[PDB]
Amino acid sequence: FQKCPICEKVIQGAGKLPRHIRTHTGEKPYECNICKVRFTRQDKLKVHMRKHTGEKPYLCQQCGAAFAHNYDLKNHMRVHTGLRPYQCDSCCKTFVRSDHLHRHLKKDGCN
DNA sequence: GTGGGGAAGGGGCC
DNA sequence: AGGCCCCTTCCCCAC
Ligand SMILES: [Zn+2]
Ligand SMILES: [Zn+2]
Ligand SMILES: [Zn+2]
Ligand SMILES: [Zn+2]
Repeated sequence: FQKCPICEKVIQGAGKLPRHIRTHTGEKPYECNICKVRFTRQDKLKVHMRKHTGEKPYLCQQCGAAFAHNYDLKNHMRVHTGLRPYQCDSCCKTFVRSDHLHRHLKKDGCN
């Protein structure tokens, strides 16, 4: 629980305070050594490394399929079970992704 | 108008 | 203080 000196908002996490400040300046200290592409966060560079190496460690437990990223694994999991998990309370329309439900909720015409 | 890919942040655990 | 992973919303796209 720390307060950002710039936008005066509470940021939780001891080490996350420098990272949030990095979003107010646009600096990208981390740079890939192969494609020379600069990133704002280190973990994003780690994902970019997964692209170059070709590693797909996200292995489905039910069927054994391997995927590059986590969201690709999530998209495969809904095929195994729960194709359309979300729903609108008022209109009872099924949705696949949370943002898609918020898309209907952004209109908010049912409420 | 619907699905999805990727981006951009915030947080939890170690 | 930071790596590594998860989650979310949002832009923008082919269909
Ligand atoms: Zn700030
Ligand atoms: Zn690269
Ligand atoms: Zn599977
Ligand atoms: Zn609705």
